[PDB]
Amino acid sequence: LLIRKLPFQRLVREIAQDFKTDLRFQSSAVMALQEACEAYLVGLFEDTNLCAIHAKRVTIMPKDIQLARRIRGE
Amino acid sequence: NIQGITKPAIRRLARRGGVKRISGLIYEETRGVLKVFLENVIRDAVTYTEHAKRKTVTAMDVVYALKRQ
Amino acid sequence: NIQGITKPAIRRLARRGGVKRISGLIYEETRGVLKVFLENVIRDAVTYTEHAKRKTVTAMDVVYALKRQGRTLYGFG
Amino acid sequence: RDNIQGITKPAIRRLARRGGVKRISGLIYEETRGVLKVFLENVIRDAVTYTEHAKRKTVTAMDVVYALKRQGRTLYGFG
Amino acid sequence: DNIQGITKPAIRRLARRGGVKRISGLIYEETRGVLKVFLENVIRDAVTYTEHAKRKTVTAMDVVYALKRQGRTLYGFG
Amino acid sequence: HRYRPGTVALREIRRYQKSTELLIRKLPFQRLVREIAQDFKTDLRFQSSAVMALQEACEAYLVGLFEDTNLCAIHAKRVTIMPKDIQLARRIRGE
Amino acid sequence: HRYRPGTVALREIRRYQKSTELLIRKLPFQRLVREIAQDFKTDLRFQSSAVMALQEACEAYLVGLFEDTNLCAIHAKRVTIMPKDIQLARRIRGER
Amino acid sequence: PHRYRPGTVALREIRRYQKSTELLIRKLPFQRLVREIAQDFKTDLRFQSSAVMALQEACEAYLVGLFEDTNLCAIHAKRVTIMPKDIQLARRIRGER
Amino acid sequence: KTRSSRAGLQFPVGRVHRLLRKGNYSERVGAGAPVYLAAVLEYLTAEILELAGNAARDNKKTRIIPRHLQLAIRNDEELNKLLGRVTIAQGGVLPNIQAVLLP
Amino acid sequence: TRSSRAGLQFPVGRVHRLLRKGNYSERVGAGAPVYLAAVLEYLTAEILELAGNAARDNKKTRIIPRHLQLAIRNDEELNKLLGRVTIAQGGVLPNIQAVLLP
Amino acid sequence: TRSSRAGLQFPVGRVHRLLRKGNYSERVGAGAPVYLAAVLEYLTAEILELAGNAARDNKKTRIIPRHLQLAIRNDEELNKLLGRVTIAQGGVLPNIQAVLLP
Amino acid sequence: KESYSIYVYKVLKQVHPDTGISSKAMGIMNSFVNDIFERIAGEASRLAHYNKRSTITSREIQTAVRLLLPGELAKHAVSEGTKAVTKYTS
Amino acid sequence: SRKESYSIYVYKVLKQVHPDTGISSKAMGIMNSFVNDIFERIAGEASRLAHYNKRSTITSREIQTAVRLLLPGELAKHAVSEGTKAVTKYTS
Amino acid sequence: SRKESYSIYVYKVLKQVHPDTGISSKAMGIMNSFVNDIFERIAGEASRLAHYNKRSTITSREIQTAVRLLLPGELAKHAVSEGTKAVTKYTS
DNA sequence: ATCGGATGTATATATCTGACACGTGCCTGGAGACTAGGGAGTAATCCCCTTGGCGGTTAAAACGCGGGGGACAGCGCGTACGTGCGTTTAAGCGGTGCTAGAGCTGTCTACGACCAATTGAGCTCGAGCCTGGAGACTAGGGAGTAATCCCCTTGGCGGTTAAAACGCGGGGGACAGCGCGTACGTGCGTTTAAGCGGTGCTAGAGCTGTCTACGACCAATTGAGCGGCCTCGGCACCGGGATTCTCGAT
DNA sequence: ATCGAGAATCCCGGTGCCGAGGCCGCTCAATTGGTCGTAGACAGCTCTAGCACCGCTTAAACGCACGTACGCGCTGTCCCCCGCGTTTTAACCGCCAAGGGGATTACTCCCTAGTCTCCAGGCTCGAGCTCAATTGGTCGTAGACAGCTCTAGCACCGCTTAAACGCACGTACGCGCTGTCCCCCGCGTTTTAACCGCCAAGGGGATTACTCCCTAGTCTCCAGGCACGTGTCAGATATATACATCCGAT
Repeated sequence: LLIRKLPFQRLVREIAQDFKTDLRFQSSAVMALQEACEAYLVGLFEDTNLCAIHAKRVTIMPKDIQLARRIRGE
Repeated sequence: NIQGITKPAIRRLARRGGVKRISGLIYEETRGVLKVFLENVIRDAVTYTEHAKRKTVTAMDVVYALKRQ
Repeated sequence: NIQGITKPAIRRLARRGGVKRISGLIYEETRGVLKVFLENVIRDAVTYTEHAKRKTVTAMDVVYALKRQGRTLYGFG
Repeated sequence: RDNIQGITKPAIRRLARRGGVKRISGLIYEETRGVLKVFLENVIRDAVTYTEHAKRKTVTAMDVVYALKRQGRTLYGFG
Repeated sequence: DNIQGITKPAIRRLARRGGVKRISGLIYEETRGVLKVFLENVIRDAVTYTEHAKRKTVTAMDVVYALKRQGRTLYGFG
Repeated sequence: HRYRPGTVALREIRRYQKSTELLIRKLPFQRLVREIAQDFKTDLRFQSSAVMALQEACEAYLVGLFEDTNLCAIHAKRVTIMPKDIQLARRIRGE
Repeated sequence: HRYRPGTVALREIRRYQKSTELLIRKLPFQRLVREIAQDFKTDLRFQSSAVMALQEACEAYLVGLFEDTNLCAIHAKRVTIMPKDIQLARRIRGER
Repeated sequence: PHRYRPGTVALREIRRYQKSTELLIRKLPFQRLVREIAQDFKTDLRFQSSAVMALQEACEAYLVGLFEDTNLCAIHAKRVTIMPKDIQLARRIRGER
Repeated sequence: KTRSSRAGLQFPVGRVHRLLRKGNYSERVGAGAPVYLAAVLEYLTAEILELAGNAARDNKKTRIIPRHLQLAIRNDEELNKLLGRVTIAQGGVLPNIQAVLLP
Repeated sequence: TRSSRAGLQFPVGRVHRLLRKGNYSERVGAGAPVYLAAVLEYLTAEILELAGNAARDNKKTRIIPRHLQLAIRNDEELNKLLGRVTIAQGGVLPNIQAVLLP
Repeated sequence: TRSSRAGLQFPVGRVHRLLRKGNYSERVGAGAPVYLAAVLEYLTAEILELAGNAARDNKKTRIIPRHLQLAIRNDEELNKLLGRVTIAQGGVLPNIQAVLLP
Repeated sequence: KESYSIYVYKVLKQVHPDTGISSKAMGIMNSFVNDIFERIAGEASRLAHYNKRSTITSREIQTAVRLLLPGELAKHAVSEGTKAVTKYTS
Repeated sequence: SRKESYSIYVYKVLKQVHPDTGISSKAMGIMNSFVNDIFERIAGEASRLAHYNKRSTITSREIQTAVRLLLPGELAKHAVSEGTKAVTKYTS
Repeated sequence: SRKESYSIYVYKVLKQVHPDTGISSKAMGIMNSFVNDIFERIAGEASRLAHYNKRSTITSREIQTAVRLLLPGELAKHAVSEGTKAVTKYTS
């Protein structure tokens, strides 16, 4: 896994706190969220790279990410 | 808390994705995208948790959230 | 006398058993099976008659033979 | 709890082998377990009845032998 | 060779509806291939449903289910 | 007019499964019973109801055996009972 | 008189984006559908609305694909869609 | 590497277990099963050891015979694999169902 | 006053007692045993006659005949179990055609 | 009718029957078809509201599929709900990229 | 002893007592336990004979349940008499259906 | 020659006042009662013997009923036996 | 030959929201397809929810939760409000 | 604690038929089980015969008929032979 | 197919020991005479009656058989399943050791069941009439079996609009080249990741208990759907106004 | 880039008129009111699992500069290639025309649910007797009750074979076609099962007599049962021989 555990945990609790109070978390739930986020980001970066090469570039720029996400339907 | 997802972590994810060079503006965009994804998934997870009348998000809630999107 | 159990009779028994089509070879085979059954029951039935020093096999003798052979018969007591 | 699962797949395979079975469908195993449970239930019910009639708290070998004899599966040597 | 019935002006018109202003000569053959692939995948699924129903006429509903299971929901032929 | 093979057979099944009369002729059955009895003890006579009891028992046995035979036939994806079906039924019954 | 390259194209774009009529010829599409189905099962028949459904679905799919293709072309600072645009669109959609 | 063809080892195992007499179900798991089932009839019951061995002998004898009958039903259908439909047919003819 | 009346039964408690005494079952028979036995026999008779009567009513007959008894017994799982090895004379069989045999 | 008791226009009884016969679960609560019908009614009302607005904008008194396409795609949440949906005879939104103009 | 008078090994007196206390009849004739003891002795001798034969075939000097099972099941009439009987630790007869062999 | 005919008829009149019974059916009912009598009495005898008891009591009858009768038939029969013994004792 | 649809109920809702506006057969057909689609989505998610929680009954709670997963934001909030109001009047 | 069994008689028969052969405890238990089982079968059938014939006495005749009913074929003939010889020797 | 050769099991085989038969010793309880008493199986004998048999009569199942149409035992082919490894935990088993509790045997004492007449009713059997099943019989519906018709599916044969495809020239694609500002690797100072213990506490999961809310089932019903019909919204036609990109002019 | 002219296309107004939109008659089926058995659903009470949370430690990980060369973006030319209009061509569309398996229908026969007599079929009243209550004891079976001691249960520790889990993979299950058998369906000949009825007598069923044979009670001694001490036969271990399987070839 490529993201540090503790900042991810804190981010997850922060985001969750704005939907429902007093939540606790199972360890495996946070690890599940981390595998899912990292897999999603890796796939998005793959698509972004394809968009960058399409524009005769080798550097991914924000419009590449935004195009990938638009075609994905996000 | 969003600032805890550091620049080298995003670099490491991009490296696994085959990216060789990364514009400086990429990092913030990536963080925003990540936040959106997380919001959606966690929203579903917590929705499942509430139906079961639990206070602990379980691994199965998360798996179900991923399945349903 | 075994040939007196005619072909249409065996067909009728099979119909009551729910059989729709019948191979030609069933009939002799069925008679043999029937003969064996009868022999066994009658062998036992006559034995009961002999214990009572009688010469007439009664309905009760047959009912007792069938019951003790696990084939209990109702209504003829 | 869930003790029927202690009748393992290789054990059922062994029993089928002794019965002369060379190949066994995957669905046999669960099916066999159900059948076995019913059999055991039927025997044990009768066995426990005998124990209760005798005002005992220990199921004896004779209770089981008698139960088997009653249902029609006499077992020799345990009386 | 019915794929050739998807004519050059038809593909141009479709591209116009898509907002495309200029079209390389090689686009058209490529488009035909893509379209053909799509049809196979949809029709295959459609025929499976027909075969499951032991029917000999592919209905609109068979197609609606094929599209649904392909994530391309089409409204109005139910 | 001609009914197709199988329709009349099923019709006969419904007819005879609906009703209850004995299905073997009395007199040939009686001759068979007396013949078999003669090989065990000489000079035997029979009560009428004894022969009726024996016939009820034989026909009940055969109907049940034919039911099992039919189950064996359907098991082999056939609809025609064959001697091997009878032999399977009797072997599994313990005869 | 002569309009410059692109003006009439834009007029056609506005025209089609205003109307709703189907854009593939009915009969050649019908022949295509019957041919493809026949290479799966011989002697098939078709209800009329089944063929019309396939045609509506095909045109909707192609127009959407052409939308995404156009965005991919513009991303590369082009205005002309190219095979690599179609392949990128289908790769990102997850069809290829 | 050496590899036996499908069936050769099956036949060897058949010969092995019909040659011998040892019990084929594990003692302790069967014991737990017996106690569970009995407890679902009367709580706090005890068992003599020989009672559990008797129950196990009965179950294994019943199952071996049942598998013999399933095998005969399977061979009748020109198959070599016994299937649930074989068990239900065998038990129907036995009069258990 | 008869024992059946005191026990609320129709079956003859005294007669059942005599048949137990003379059936060579045990040297002695308790007073409650024939009451219980008569009660069990009466229960089973009432259930069997109930079902057979129902079958008779479906057939628009006012008298129960053996056919109705066969339908009643074989169509009830527990009665069929009790009489698994019993032949009811002139009973016939249950209507049953294997699905594979139908057109 | 249950629809009248609940103040709805969509058929609660019919929705109940469809839940029963769609093989979704063995049992169905009394409130479930009411809730589903109410949600269905709201979404129907919202799409028809937007389509009517579009129809009047086009000086048409009759809503046609084109108005449905405009209504759905010009509303972010309806467009999200029907992101993978084709409205037959709907067309597309008028839209020309700024870079394409002279 | 009555066993000696009858030339038997099985206990006539014991069989008579068990018949008296088994509630089989009010009275028991003098010949009945002799006959019964003789039949039991004969059947014991036949089973032990066959089991001994099997034991010697296996080059064993002690009869164990396996030999009893072989003896009973390999004799058609004994197998019939004990058709519904399980011999503990008896195993089964070696027997493979011809269609399964290669 | 004894039979249960009058008691079977009384039960029939209890459950179906306007229903009769054929001679053959009555014979079948007699066969039924004798069969179940023999089965239950024999099993009760074995229960008493098995336990070295010289008395057949209602408890042996009840246990035999539990062994012979299936499920609901067994439960209802036991209920009827207990009710009958309680009514008889007082 | 009786084929049921939601057409008349859709028309009553239409008359509620736009009294002098009608609807074409094609557009009404689109509405019917729409209603069946959303029906399937909500009922299916509710079935999965009940299975997930080892419940054999779909209640208004499963319907409500399914609506929250499937509908976006304010659309979901308004639909939930309508459903809850409808259920409380029905229960009374 | 006195428990009677047929063990010594089974062993004597074994020594008659196989002078140099022994028997395991399990096998001896099987022999005791066997003798008790066959005893029960024969005595019960003889009791039934006596009842059937309205006789209050079980005689060698009831035993003989039970043996003929219960034992198959040649086994029955030999058992009857052994019993008759034993009864005639006893009577003298 | 049978023949070499190799593996790879089993089968018998000398070698050795401990635990299950085996012969031993001693006790008591149970088979044995035996005597006598009480009682059921045997033996004519008698009536009649049920089942052989006769024997003639008759009509309904059985038989033989020819025809035809529907399973049958292959025969081949697809693919998917169970099996047989080889590997890594789960736990079965024996080792030991406890540790009660319920069979178990023996004691005592009120009670319950078997009788022995002794009575009084429930029941079985014979006439005495009767009354609703069985059979002869009839219209309703099922049944196959064609077999005339709806819905498509090809084929003819034209207007006709739209495709083809050419020529053109107008203009992005795109190539190269160059200038820039910006990530990258790297090295160093720092900070919190991880993570090791280490605590204290809610609630997920579980175990008992009860009840509402639901299938589901019957009995009355009215809302919707289908068809039929009326009606104008729009829909293309045509003519007029505008507008909208296009070219001369700076 | 911006001024004017301008023409070709679009927009729009206004209009004949037609086809789906809208609305009613009739039905009838799906809907719903009322009832009940039920249990799944909810609710209530325990606990110890796992997590909220922290006090310290280190140390890879991360934040922050150095510079720095590199891809990213602008910019001039080229080209080649693709839209625009013209003219040409031909398949598309209308429709028109008919035909062919599909088709549900109706068009014919044979049962089945339902009707109309005629009884045999139990149903009812009186005589009867064998059998079911009664009670006062007896004696013995059996239900409390006291100890004991074995044995069922429970826990802990190796450990070792077994079981649970990937990974090929070829064998078999299953399926479709099928040439052929052979099994069923009517017909119509012919017994032969079934009926009426009559007679006889062998044996069954009951009646009474009676005589041998079963039981029970007492004392015994002696065979059988509880242990008991002790080999040696079966279980355990390397040895080894042969007996199947299985891969390259007759």
